[PDB]
Amino acid sequence: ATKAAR
Amino acid sequence: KLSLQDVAELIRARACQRVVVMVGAGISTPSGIPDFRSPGSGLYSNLQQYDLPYPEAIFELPFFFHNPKPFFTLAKELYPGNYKPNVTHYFLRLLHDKGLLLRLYTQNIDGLERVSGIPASKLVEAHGTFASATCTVCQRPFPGEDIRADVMADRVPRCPVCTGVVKPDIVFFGEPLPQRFLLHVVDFPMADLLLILGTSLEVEPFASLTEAVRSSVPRLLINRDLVGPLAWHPRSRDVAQLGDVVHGVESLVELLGWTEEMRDLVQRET
Ligand SMILES: [Zn+2]
Repeated sequence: ATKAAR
Repeated sequence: KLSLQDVAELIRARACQRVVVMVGAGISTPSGIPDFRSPGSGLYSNLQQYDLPYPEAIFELPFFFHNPKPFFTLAKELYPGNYKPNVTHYFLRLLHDKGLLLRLYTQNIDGLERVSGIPASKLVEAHGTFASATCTVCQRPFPGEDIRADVMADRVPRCPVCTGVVKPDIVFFGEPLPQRFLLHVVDFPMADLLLILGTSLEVEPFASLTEAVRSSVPRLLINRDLVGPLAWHPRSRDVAQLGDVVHGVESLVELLGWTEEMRDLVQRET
C-alpha cells in the first residue's frame, strides 16, 4: 500500500 | 501480434474509446526535468555536491527529518511554470480534447499535465501534490501556498503551532498514496486501452496498475525499454514502441493522422 522500489 | 499501426487503427475506428494512461519521470526529462532515479549533471549533481547523499533520499522520511533542505530546493525548482510541457504531454492533452481520455495516472509531481491543459478531474496525481502540506510533528494541514513564500525564499517552512517542519503532501517512500488513487478500482476495469509512457515501472504500488486492465485490453508501452510486468508477464495484446519517448509519441501521432492537430495545439499553447 506504501510507495516502494523493487 | 498487434503493431503500433494496429493500435492507431483501433483508435481511428473507435474500437478503443476509453483510454487510461500511466506515466512516469520519462515523459518529463525532455522538458529538462531530470529523473531522480536516473539523474544527470544538473539539479541532482549539484545537490549531491552540497548535502544530498543520494537522489532517492529527497523522498525518504528519515533523511528529511535529518535535513529537509535538499527536498525544498527541489520543491523550489518544480514551481509550476519553471518547466514547460513537451510533445508527450500535449499528446495526452489531445487525447483528452478528442474525448478518448478516461484517466491519466501520473507518478510525476511537476504539474506539467495540468500546465498542458488536462483538467484535474482527468488526472490522478498518484505520488502527491504541492497543493497542500502537513506538519511532520503535529500533523496539522496547511494550504500549499502558505509555505511557498518560505520555499521561494530558501527558508524551511515551519508550523505556526509547534514549529516543526511542514512537508508538502508529496508521497515519500514508505507513505500511502492519496485516496484519489483508488479511482483505479473502477477506471482500470473500464479502460479498453492502456498507454504506458516514460516510466521504469520500478515503483510500487503504481507499477502494478499495468495488471489491472482486462486481458482483452491492449497495453501500449512507449518507452526506451521493455520494463516491468510488460517484460516478465507479457499479454497477447501488448505492444511495445521502444526508443525515445518523444519519437515514439510522434510516430503514433502520425499514424493517427493527428499531426496537424498537434501542431495547432502546440503553437496555440506555446
Ligand atoms: Zn506542527
